[PDB]
Amino acid sequence: SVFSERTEESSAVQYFQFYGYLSQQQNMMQDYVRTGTYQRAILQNHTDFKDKIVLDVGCGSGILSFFAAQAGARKIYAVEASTMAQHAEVLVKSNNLTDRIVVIPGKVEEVSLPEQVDIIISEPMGYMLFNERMLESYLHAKKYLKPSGNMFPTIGDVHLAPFTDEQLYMEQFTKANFWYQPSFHGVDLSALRGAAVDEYFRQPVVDTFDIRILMAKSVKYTVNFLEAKEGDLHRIEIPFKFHMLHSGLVHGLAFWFDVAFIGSIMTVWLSTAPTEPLTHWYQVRCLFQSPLFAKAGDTLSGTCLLIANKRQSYDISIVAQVDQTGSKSSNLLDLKNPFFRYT
Amino acid sequence: SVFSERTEESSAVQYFQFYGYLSQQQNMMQDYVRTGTYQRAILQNHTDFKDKIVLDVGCGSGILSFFAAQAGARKIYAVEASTMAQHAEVLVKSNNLTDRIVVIPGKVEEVSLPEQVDIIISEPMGYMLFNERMLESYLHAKKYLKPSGNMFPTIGDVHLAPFTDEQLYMEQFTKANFWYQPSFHGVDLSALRGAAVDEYFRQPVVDTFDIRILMAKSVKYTVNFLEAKEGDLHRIEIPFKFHMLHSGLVHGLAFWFDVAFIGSIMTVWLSTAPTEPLTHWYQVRCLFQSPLFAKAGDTLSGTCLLIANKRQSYDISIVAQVDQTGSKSSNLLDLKNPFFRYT
Amino acid sequence: SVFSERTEESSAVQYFQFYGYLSQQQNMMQDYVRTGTYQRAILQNHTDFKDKIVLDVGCGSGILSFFAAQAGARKIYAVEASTMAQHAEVLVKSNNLTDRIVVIPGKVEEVSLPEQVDIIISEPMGYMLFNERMLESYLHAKKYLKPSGNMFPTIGDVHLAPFTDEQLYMEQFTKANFWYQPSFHGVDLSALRGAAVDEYFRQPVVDTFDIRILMAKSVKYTVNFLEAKEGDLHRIEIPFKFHMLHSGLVHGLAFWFDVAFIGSIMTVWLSTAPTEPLTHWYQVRCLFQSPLFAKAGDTLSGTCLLIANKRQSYDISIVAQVDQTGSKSSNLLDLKNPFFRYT
Amino acid sequence: SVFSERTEESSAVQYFQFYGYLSQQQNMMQDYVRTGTYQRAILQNHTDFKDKIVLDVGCGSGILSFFAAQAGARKIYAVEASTMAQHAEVLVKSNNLTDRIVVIPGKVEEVSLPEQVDIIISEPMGYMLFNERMLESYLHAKKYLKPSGNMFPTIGDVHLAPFTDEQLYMEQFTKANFWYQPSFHGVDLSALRGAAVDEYFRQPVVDTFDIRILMAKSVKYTVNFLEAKEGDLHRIEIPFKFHMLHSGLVHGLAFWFDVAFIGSIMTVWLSTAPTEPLTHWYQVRCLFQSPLFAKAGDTLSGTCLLIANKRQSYDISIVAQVDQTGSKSSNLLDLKNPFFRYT
Ligand SMILES: Nc1ncnc2c1ncn2[C@@H]1O[C@H](CN(CCCn2cc(C[C@H](N)C(=O)O)nn2)CC[C@H](N)C(=O)O)[C@@H](O)[C@H]1O
Ligand SMILES: Nc1ncnc2c1ncn2[C@@H]1O[C@H](CN(CCCn2cc(C[C@H](N)C(=O)O)nn2)CC[C@H](N)C(=O)O)[C@@H](O)[C@H]1O
Ligand SMILES: Nc1ncnc2c1ncn2[C@@H]1O[C@H](CN(CCCn2cc(C[C@H](N)C(=O)O)nn2)CC[C@H](N)C(=O)O)[C@@H](O)[C@H]1O
Ligand SMILES: Nc1ncnc2c1ncn2[C@@H]1O[C@H](CN(CCCn2cc(C[C@H](N)C(=O)O)nn2)CC[C@H](N)C(=O)O)[C@@H](O)[C@H]1O
Repeated sequence: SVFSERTEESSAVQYFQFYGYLSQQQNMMQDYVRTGTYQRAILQNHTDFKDKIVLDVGCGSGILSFFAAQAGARKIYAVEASTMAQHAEVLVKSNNLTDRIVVIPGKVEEVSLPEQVDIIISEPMGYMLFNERMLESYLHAKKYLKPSGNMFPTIGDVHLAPFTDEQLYMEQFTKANFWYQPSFHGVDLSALRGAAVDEYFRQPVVDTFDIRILMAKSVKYTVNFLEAKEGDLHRIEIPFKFHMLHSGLVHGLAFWFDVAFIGSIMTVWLSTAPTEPLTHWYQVRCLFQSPLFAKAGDTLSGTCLLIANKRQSYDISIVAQVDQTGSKSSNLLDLKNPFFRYT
Repeated sequence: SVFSERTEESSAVQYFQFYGYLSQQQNMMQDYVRTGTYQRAILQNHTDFKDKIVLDVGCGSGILSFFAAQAGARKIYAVEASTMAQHAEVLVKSNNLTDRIVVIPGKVEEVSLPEQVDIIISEPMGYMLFNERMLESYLHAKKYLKPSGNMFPTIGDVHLAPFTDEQLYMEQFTKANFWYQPSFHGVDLSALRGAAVDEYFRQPVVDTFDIRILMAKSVKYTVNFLEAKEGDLHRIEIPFKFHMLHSGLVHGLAFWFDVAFIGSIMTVWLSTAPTEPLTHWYQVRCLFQSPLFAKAGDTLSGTCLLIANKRQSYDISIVAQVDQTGSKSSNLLDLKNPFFRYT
Repeated sequence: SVFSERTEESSAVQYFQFYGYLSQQQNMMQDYVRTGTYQRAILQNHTDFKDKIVLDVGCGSGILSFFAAQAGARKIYAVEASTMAQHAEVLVKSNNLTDRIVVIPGKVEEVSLPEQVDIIISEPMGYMLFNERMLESYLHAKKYLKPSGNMFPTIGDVHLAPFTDEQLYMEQFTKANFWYQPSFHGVDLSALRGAAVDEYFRQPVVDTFDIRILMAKSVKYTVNFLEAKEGDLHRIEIPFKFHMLHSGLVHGLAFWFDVAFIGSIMTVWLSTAPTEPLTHWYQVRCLFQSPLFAKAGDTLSGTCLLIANKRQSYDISIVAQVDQTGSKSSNLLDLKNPFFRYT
Repeated sequence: SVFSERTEESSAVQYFQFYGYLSQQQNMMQDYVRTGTYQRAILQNHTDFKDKIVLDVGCGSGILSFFAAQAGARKIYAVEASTMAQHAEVLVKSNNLTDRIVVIPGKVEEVSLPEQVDIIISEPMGYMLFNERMLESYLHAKKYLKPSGNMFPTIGDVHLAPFTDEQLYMEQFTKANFWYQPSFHGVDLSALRGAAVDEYFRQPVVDTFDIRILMAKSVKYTVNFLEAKEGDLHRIEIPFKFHMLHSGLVHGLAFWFDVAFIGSIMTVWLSTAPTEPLTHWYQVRCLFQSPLFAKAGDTLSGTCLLIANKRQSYDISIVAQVDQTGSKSSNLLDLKNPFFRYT
C-alpha cells in the first residue's frame, strides 16, 4: 500500500498503538479550542453536510463523525487504523447512530469504501503542521472525493518567524555541555561534545512563549488541501525573507499554523498562533546552534526545507543568513523527536 | 538469534534507537547512586579485575568498562547493539585505552567474542528489575564466562509489599470519569467509562512514596545471576504471605529492587528501596482493582506472576486474598506502558 | 640588585608609575578598613614604637610613617621608589615631622640606611595576598632589622575554599563562546574557541560574594614574615584537602587572606574574608574550565602551585580531585591580569 | 627601524601584549558600527578589490583581510606584530584561504614584503583619532603602495567643539578636595591639594555626553592618508575659531573623529560623533583650567597643538580666548593616561 511503502513498520506499530489509548483521546478531546472550533466549523456550515456522504479520515473516538451527524449527514464513513476503532463503534451504538455512522477499521490507504463522498473531514495536523505525515493520508483519501467535493479543513497556513530567547538557548546548550567534561568519574567525555550539541539542537522545542520574543513579521506558507497531491509533501521548501523589526540575537525560528474550514456559509479558522488561546499543538521553535546578531532594518533570508522520512516525520534543514553581514547559520532538526518543554 | 526469537522487531528498533541517544545515556550516567555505586563496587573489589579479562554487556557510553580499566583490567570486551557503540569507540580512543578496551558493536546474543572472560559486568536492571528483559541478555552472556567467573551484579532482589494510598486509587476514577458524561459536545461518552477505568488500572505506577504507606514487611524474590538460566525469567512466580502490621485498606503492591556485587574483598549493594535516596528507577506500584480490607495481625496471601512478552516486558498478574475474611482481589497489568506519575 | 634581577623593567616602569599617581594613593587611603586597622594596629601597640627606630617599606604617601610618629617612634626611615616619595616629603614638612620622618627615595633593595631598625612596617599585600611580589621586598628588608626586631604585619594567612556559582561560570563561558561562532560576518572563528576558553579562564575574578557559595571550610596557608625568606616566595606550594559540607557543582576555588599585627599590647587582625567588611582587595576566585560534582562527605584534594614570574606576579596552577570518584580538574591562571567584576 | 626609533620599548611591549589578547580583539570585533562599516565599505566597493593585491596593516584577528577576500582580492598580505598573528594564521587555515591570505608576523616598519600592492586596508585609529600613533604605521606602509593605489580608510577627520559641563568641571575639585583636610587619621593632607588638582586636569576624559552640551559647530581637521606623510603626524597644529551658538561658560573642548572610505563605487563614512551610535572610541573631552564666558555670536579662537611622544601617544596643548572679551584659558594634557569616566 501507499502507507506501508512510505512508512517503517516499527514507526507504524508505535504510532497506532499510541492512538489506541483512551487517555490520549481524552487529552485531545479536552483541548476545548480544538474540539469546539471543529464543532463550530461543521455545525455553522451544516448545509455542507445535510444529506451528504462524509468521510472521516482517522476518526479516532469518532467525535468529528458525530459532529457531521449532528449537522445532518446522510452517511459517514469513519476510517481508523488503531484499536480505537473498536471504541468508536461502541459509541456509535450507544448514541443510536448505527444507521448513519459506519466505522471502517483499517488505514485509509488500504480500506475499501462503498461510494464516493461529498466531503472529507479530518484532523491530520501534527506539531508544526507536518509531523506524523497524516496530511498525506488526508490528501490520499481524495480518491474517494467527488469532483464537486470539499475538504474540512480546506487549507493550512504554516507561519515562521525569528525569535530571541537566551534562556532557552542556554538551557539546551547546558545539557549538551555534560559531554564537555574532561573527567566524569575520571573519564574524559569531551571528544563527544560536538556530537552532543548536534543531538540536542536537533530537537525542536515544543512549548509556548510571549509574542514579544518575536523579532519580525511572520512569513506564511500555504497548503491548499483541495489542490495538493500526496507527492507535494515529500519535499517542502519554504523560502523566507524577514525584515527585522528589532535588534538583537536571533536564536532561531518559531513555527505555528492555522487551518481554515472554508464552508458554503462561512469560513472558520483554527489557529495555534501564540497570539491565540493555547492548544495541545502549542508552538514549535527550532534553535540555531549559534545565534545570529541582526539590527533593526536588516534582512534575514534563507530556506526551511522539510524532507519526509519513513518514520512518519520530516528531516528539517534550516539555513538562515543576515544579508547585510553574511552571517550564516545552519541546523538539522528531527521533527519526530521534539523536546516537550511546556509545564 | 536468541534475541530476535524473543523480541518483536518493532520493539527492538524502538528500544535500541532510544539508547542511541547521548541524552539518554547522560540521564543514566547522571544518576549518581547508580554510577557511583558501580564505580565503588568495581574499584573496591580491584582484585576481581586486576589483570583480568572482562565482558561489559551493553556498554552504552562505555562508562563501566572504564571503571574496569581503572581497576586494572587487562582487556575489556564492551558489547553494545545501539549506535552508541560508535560513541563508545570514540571515547576509548580519546582516553588512550584502545589497547585494553575493545568495543564490539552488535547484540551480545549475536556477536562473537575472541576468548572467555573472568567476569561479566552490566547494568541490565529495568523497572521492578525485570522490565526491558535485558537480564536475559546478561545471563545469556555466561556462555563466555569461565567456570570460576563472577558476575557484577551477582544477585538481584525484588521486594514486594502491600500499600495503602487512597488518593492514588481514587485518582484512577477521577480520570476515567471524564467519559461518564451524557453530552460531551452533544455526544454521550458513558459507554466507554468501563474501558477507560480498565486501561488506567493496567498501568503500573512509577514514582516514589512515603514508607509509612507500607502495611507489612516486604517479601523478597532473589535471582542468582551465577546460577539462573535465561529461561528462568520467562515465567516468574512470586508467592507471598504478608503479615499485616497495620489495619486498613490495601490498594495494591509496591515493588522495588536491590542488586549486590559479591566481590572477593567486599559485597556492595545498590538499592532502589523507598528508604534510600531516589534513583531513575523510582519505585513501582500495581493497584488492585478492588481494595482489600485487613486488620493488623491478618495475613494477605497470593501470587504475583510475571509473564515475559515479545515487547521486551512482562504481563503482570496479581491475585491476593485476606485469609481471615476470604476477601479477594486481582489485577492484570502491562509493564511495558507504565504511568510515570512522579512530580 | 635583587629587585631588577627578578623584575622585567617594562613591568617595573608601569608598576611604579601606577603608584606615582595621587588618585591611586587616595583610593587606598579611602579604604577605611585598611587605613583604620593599620592605625589601630600601630597606636594600640604604641610601646612597640615609642623611642624606636622604624623602617617603612614602600611608604607611598607616608601614612604609615605618620602613624609610627603618632605612636612615638624616635626616627622613621620611609623608603619609596615611585615619584610619590616627593609628595610624602611635602607632607612631612607641612606636618612639622622632619626630625622624626626621613624619606629615602629608591627601592628598598638598593638604598642605604644609616642604622639597623627595631621594627619594620609595610603594606605589601596584593590580590590573593601575593600579587605584585612586594612581600619579597618586605622580607628582603629584614637585612636592616635588629635581632629580636618585630614586623608589622607579622604573619599572613591565605585562605582557600571551594565554591559554587553557576552564574559566574556561564558569564565567563559565554564570553569565550564568542569564538564559537561559525559565521561572524561570514568568518568561521570556531578554530580559536579552545584558545579563547583558555584565555578567559586564565583570569582570576576579583569581586565579592555571599559566603553561602562556599562548599567547605577553608584551608589555611600561613606565611610567618619573621621567619620566612624572600626566596620562599619564588615557589609556593599549597596542598589542600576539603571535606565537602554540601553537594553540588564546584566551579572553582575562592581565595582571601588575613594579616596579623602581633604587638606587645595586643594582636590586631586585618581580614579580607567574605565574612568581613569589604576592602579594596575584595576576594579572588579561580574558575575551573569545567566544574566538578561532589556530594556532602566527599573529599576534594589537590594542590595550588604559585610560581613567581618576572612581571611581579604569579603563574597559578590549580589541580583538584574528588577523591571518591577520581574526577579531576586543572587550570592555569595568570594573576597579573585579573577580571574586575565588582559592581 | 622607524617604529623602534619613535617608541620607548616598555610602551611597545605593553602595547603589543595588549593586542595579543583574544578578548581585546573580541571587544573591537563586537563593536558593530566599526566592524559592519568596514565590511560595507569593502564589499560595496568590490571593484577596488576584485583580483587586487591587498595589504592589511595590523590585521589582528584577520577580520579585515577576510572582508577583502569576500570582495575578491587576488592576494592579501596581513601584517601583525603581536602574538595575535598566530591566531590569524589559524583562522586563515580553518577558513581555507591560505592560497590568498598570507599572515606576516612582525612590525610593518620592519618586515619585508615581496611586491607592491593596489590598496592598503587598516584600522589604525585611536582615541581622538591619533592616539597610539598607529596612523604613522599606516602611512609608512605606503612604501609598498603602487602610485595609483588606494587607502581604506582614505581620509580622517578630527572634530573639535567647545562644551559646557559644570558637573564635570566641579567633579575635579570634589575629588582633589579629599586632600584638603587638616587631620586625616591625624595627618594634615592639605599641602598636596594643588598637585592633586593638576593631576586630574592633565587627564583627558574618555566618555560620551549629550550633544546639548556643545556650544558651537565643530572645527574639522582633515588628514588625507593618500597625500599625508608619516612626519605630518609628529606635530599636529589645529587652529580653531568657533562661532558660539549658545551663551554660557565653556569648560573645555570635546573631540571625536570620522574616517571615509573613498572607493570607486561609493564613499562610506565611519563616524564616532556624539550624534551617532556609541563606539568603543567614545568621545574625548579636555578641560580648560579655567572656564571662559562667551556669548552667542562671540568667537572662541585659539590652538590645539598635538605633540607626539615616545609612549605612542600625544601631549595635548590647548589655548583658547574669547576674542570679544580677551578672556583667555589654557591646559596641557597627557593623552597616554586618560580618565575613563563612562558609566
Ligand atoms: N493512514 C491512516 N489511516 C487511518 N487512520 C489513521 C491514519 N493515520 C492516522 N490515523 C488515525 O487518525 C487519528 C488522528 N488523530 C489526530 C492526530 C493529530 N494530532 C497530532 C498531535 C500532536 C503530535 N503530532 C502528536 O504526535 O501527538 N495531536 N493531535 C485523532 C483525530 C480524530 N479526528 C479524533 O478526533 O480523535 C488517529 O486515531 C490515528 O490512529
Ligand atoms: N542484547 C543486547 N546486546 C547488546 N547491547 C544491549 C543489549 N540489550 C541492551 N543493550 C544495551 O545495554 C545498554 C544498557 N544501558 C542501561 C539501561 C538499563 N536501564 C533500565 C532503566 C529503567 C527503565 N526501564 C527505563 O527505561 O529507564 N533505566 N536504564 C546502559 C548501561 C551502561 N553500561 C551504563 O551503565 O550506563 C543500552 O545501551 C542498550 O542499548
Ligand atoms: N621594592 C620597593 N621599594 C620601594 N618601594 C616600593 C617597592 N615596592 C613597592 N613599593 C612601593 O610601596 C607602595 C605600596 N603601596 C601598597 C601596595 C599594596 N596594594 C596592593 C593592591 C591591589 C593590587 N594588587 C594592585 O594595586 O595592583 N593595592 N595596594 C602603598 C603602601 C603604603 N604604605 C601606603 O599606605 O601608601 C607603593 O607606593 C610602591 O611604589
Ligand atoms: N607597527 C605595527 N606593525 C604591525 N602591526 C601593528 C603595528 N601597530 C599596531 N599593530 C597592530 O594593529 C592592530 C590594530 N587593531 C586595531 C586597534 C586600534 N584601536 C584603537 C582603539 C581606541 C583606544 N585607543 C583603545 O585602544 O582603547 N581601539 N582600537 C586591530 C585592527 C583589526 N584589523 C580589526 O579591524 O579588527 C593591533 O592588533 C596591533 O597589534
